[PDB]
Amino acid sequence: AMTPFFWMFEEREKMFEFYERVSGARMHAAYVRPGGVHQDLPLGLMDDIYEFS
Amino acid sequence: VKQDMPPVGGYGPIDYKRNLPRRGLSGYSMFAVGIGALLFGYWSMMRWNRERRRLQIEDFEARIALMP
Repeated sequence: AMTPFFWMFEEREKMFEFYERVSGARMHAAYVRPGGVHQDLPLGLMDDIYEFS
Repeated sequence: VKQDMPPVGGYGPIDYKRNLPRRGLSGYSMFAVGIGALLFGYWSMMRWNRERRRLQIEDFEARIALMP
């Protein structure tokens, strides 16, 4: 089942792009202090999450 | 001023529907189409093989009349 792997990896590339835009990291966004989210989300994210949804 | 990121009044819906348009063709009809085209191929097969047998008997007659 080789190709749907790559279709959903395209979607997961948009996922990694969202983590890039939020914290910077590709995968290892530490980003969470005990004591709430640090270094919060910038302007221009929620509309993109809506389109992605 | 404060310039956070809220939504503006509430966004539209995102579908959780299972999309299954169930097309289709009512497969008993597909059996009918397959058997019909298959039988038409059989009739064409019959016609061409018997005309070619007429021609091959003409080839037999050629070798028979040419032999002595």
